[PDB]
Amino acid sequence: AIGPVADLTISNGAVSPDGFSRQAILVNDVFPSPLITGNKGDRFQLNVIDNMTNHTMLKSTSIHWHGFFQHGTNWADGPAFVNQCPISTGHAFLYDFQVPDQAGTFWYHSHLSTQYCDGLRGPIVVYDPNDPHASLYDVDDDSTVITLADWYHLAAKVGAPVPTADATLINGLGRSAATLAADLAVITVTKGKRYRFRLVSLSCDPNYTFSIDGHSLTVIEADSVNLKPHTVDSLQIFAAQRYSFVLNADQDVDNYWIRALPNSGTQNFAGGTNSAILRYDGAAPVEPTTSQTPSTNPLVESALTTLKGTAAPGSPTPGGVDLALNMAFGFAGGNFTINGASFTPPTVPVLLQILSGAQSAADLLPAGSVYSLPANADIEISLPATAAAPGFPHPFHLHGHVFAVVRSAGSSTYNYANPVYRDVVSTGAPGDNVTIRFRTDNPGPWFLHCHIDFHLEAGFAVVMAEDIPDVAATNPVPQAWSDLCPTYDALSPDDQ
Ligand SMILES: *[C@@H]1O[C@H](CO)[C@@H](O[C@@H]2O[C@H](CO)[C@@H](O)[C@H](O)[C@H]2NC(C)=O)[C@H](O)[C@H]1NC(C)=O
Ligand SMILES: *[C@@H]1O[C@H](CO)[C@@H](O[C@@H]2O[C@H](CO)[C@@H](O)[C@H](O)[C@H]2NC(C)=O)[C@H](O)[C@H]1NC(C)=O
Ligand SMILES: [Cu+2]
Ligand SMILES: [Cu+2]
Ligand SMILES: [Cu+2]
Repeated sequence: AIGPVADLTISNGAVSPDGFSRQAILVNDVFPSPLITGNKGDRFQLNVIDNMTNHTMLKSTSIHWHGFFQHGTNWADGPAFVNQCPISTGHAFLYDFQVPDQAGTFWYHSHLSTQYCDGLRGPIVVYDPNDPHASLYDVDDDSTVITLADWYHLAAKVGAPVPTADATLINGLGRSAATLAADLAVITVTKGKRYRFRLVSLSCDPNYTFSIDGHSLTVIEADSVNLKPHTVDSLQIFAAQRYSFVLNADQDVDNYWIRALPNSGTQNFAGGTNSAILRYDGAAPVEPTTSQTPSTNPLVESALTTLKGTAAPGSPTPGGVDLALNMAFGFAGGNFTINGASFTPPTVPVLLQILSGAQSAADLLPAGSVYSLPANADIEISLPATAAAPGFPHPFHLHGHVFAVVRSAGSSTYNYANPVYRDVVSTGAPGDNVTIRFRTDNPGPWFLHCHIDFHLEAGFAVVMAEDIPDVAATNPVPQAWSDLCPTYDALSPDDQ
């Protein structure tokens, strides 16, 4: 409803999305953060004006535009100390990038520490005027964006270091155990109409098993990739994932429960917790009294495929790529590790490091956390789950790319012929060996890490330094970008 050219003023204030008041982060003075939209191929110019004054939730900030490849604008990608130094309070910074060849549902959020959990996170839709699925629905607008999110009554830096959510928010609203009368989100449909709902997890941690009483969901997009349509009666959505699904509002006029059950915290719907309302025009303005029927047709990610049936890059056999990497997870010192190394943010961001003359992964800080990738190649990366990295299933996100999921969680099989592609994947439960493949078509340092934010805070990340020799030439930085670091580094710690 704003964008692709817009100011995003970031500030602190009180919010009560579950009827409990707490300080948090506002964007353009509202919580939850407003929807940004654009069309396929647009240039987004988002001027992030940082007016935050609360050091507990961090005064500085950095925004990631989740899903966008940022080709040639890797400086705009957002992650703090990888792609930029944070914007300092009292200053503003323009993200100016383009979205050639991508359309679908995205989102943005702070990518500094666990700040996004404090409320800096909103959806983004990039519409396709020739969407290949346009004929499947009648309505696709601001009122068909559905966000899911976890909500804590204690700030990120105030509660336990891996806290339990007090409430699931759906479109920024929901109930906790002690605010059972708090207002529910209502999503309205007219009988006979077909809806493209764009579901996006802004979660900092839980995954949600999502369903809508008495309705089927035809899933047609996953993480901004067009799918063959695939009807399900429920879907599990991990932190940072998006699905578009067509809902045919063909049921009787009534209220139906929308259900979003987290894998942790409160795991029932007593008193309308974990819920929002799907209201048909004409139905009473009251809660649903509908009942969950067992899901007998849940989304299975190995059954999803791309609209085009695109093969995985490389050749259809394990290790059939230019470079194959294995990410061995562990945990010690109260830090997550990958291949023995815990990510600590470097003081010089990784992008600046390459621009300043780093030539190799070995040069790049932090040591042991950065992988050099060859240019113009196929890569395979295995992310095998283990009990040594507690809080599994961990959802891993690759910045700057879409990837083929050759092997999904809960499956034993490898599909190279027509696997789903997406950009956030569950790495599943011990015994799984989630395996992804992508092409190195995008020079620059790209974060690969766990989208449980409390985990990335605890080191659960690596940097893919893609095509180092071409990073500087492919990503010319604007002067405002070059100015972020000296300004940041001048801050006293209490102002960070
Ligand atoms: C800055 O943000 C923090 C975190 O939101 C606020 O922390 C609160 O602190 C009070 C009193 O110490 C506690 O009773 C609350 O439980 C905290 N809230 C949260 C969400 O954890 C702090 O109040 C904020 N500062 C200002 C000046 O508003
Ligand atoms: C998960 O998959 C990866 C990728 O196939 C496995 O690592 C390979 O293991 C084979 C057989 O031992 C070796 O030849 C290679 O050295 C490994 N490839 C790479 C890129 O390291 C990994 O061992 C699997 N893990 C589990 C637990 O099944
Ligand atoms: Cu993200
Ligand atoms: Cu994790
Ligand atoms: Cu990230």
